[PDB]
Amino acid sequence: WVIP
Amino acid sequence: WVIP
Amino acid sequence: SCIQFTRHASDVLLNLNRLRSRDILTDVVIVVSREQFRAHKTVLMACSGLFYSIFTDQLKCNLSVINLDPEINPEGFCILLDFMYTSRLNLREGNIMAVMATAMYLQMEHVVDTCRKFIKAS
Amino acid sequence: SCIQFTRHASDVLLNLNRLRSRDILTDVVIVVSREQFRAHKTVLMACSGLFYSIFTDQLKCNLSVINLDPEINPEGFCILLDFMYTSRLNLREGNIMAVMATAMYLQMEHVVDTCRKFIKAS
Ligand SMILES: O=C1Cc2cc(Nc3cc(Cl)ncc3Cl)ccc2N1
Ligand SMILES: O=C1Cc2cc(Nc3cc(Cl)ncc3Cl)ccc2N1
Ligand SMILES: [Cl-]
Ligand SMILES: [Cl-]
Repeated sequence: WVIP
Repeated sequence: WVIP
Repeated sequence: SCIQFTRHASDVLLNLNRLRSRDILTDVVIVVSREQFRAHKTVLMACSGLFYSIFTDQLKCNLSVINLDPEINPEGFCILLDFMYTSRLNLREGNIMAVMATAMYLQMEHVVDTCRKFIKAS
Repeated sequence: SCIQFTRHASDVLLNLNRLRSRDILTDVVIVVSREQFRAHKTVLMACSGLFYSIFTDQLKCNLSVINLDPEINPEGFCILLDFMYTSRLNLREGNIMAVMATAMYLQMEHVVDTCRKFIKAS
């Protein structure tokens, strides 16, 4: 999971 | 396009 | 000896979401309490262990309406349906419990994992 | 303020390809000369300008069989259908001309672009  |  | 187009999967998902927003080729309505959600069975199956089981069933594969368990929160479902079609999860302090419970019911293991991690941190 | 799961789109496409290999929820047969190819209309639309136009047509959206132009080569179509479901293109010296012509007909602009680049290099 990432910060888009 | 890449070499997978 | 194939070549690969890096952005292909993301572009496919973006176009499937555009079809969903315009209600094109949607073939099922998911009922969550009073709320109705139109979707593509194949996308639901690809994202969820529960929908995979439902639509591989020789009788249920032909249903145009699926009613979820009355304990399922429509907002939690809506956030998860959006994630299915975009890869983006709108996880907030006020919805995390409903999102995790809905992801556990829908059998969306990666969402359950991030919810457990975010709850543990707080 | 969403979070994003990097592998989601690829995982969705992988599961749609698994459904295709097992002939699950396929809703159309594409006929190319003597050859028949089963697929999901939504995936075809998401990948191809031609299928997007066909299945948004109020009459053609309801057809279970689509016949392609007799000039279309079944092998070129097969390579492109595989690319739609995997992001991987089996481009070879012996098939590049048939693949480019089929991609131009199907309106798959990124495939046309790489074929033109590979032809120019040789
Ligand atoms: O967390 C999850 C997400 C998920 C998706 C699917 N859907 C498929 C799985 C296979 Cl092997 N082939 C085809 C499909 Cl559509 C099943 C279980 C789960 N669990
Ligand atoms: O090279 C290409 C690939 C492609 C795909 C699609 N399919 C869509 C486009 C839009 Cl805007 N919304 C939804 C869909 Cl399914 C149309 C044209 C082309 N050209
Ligand atoms: Cl997931
Ligand atoms: Cl393309």
